[PDB]
Amino acid sequence: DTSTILTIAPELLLYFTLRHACLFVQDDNGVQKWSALGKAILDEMVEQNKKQEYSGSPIAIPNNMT
Amino acid sequence: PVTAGSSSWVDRTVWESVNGTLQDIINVFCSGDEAVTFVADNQQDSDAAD
Repeated sequence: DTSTILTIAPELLLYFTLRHACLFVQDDNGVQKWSALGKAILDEMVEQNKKQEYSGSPIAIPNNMT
Repeated sequence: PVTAGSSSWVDRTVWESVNGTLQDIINVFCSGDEAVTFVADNQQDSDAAD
């Protein structure tokens, strides 16, 4: 089975599940590291999307009278 | 009317200016009982002016 995520951004899943994997068995420093990296990987994606959204310099709002 | 959201209002200074001038032009020329009154420089031909 598959999902786009792995085509594009698997390391994410890897780290984030290592998180719960390093919680099953108590190695918490690794936890912190996994988690920080997951989040820092992630926010990249949303920022990618934000910089993709509203491209082309639109005006703040075309004020329509009508 | 470039855009619907541009509030395509229009001023009518031209219309007001023409009407203001006309309010006086007719009030001077086409306001009297007659329009013109011919007058001569002598009387013996003033029988033609009237």
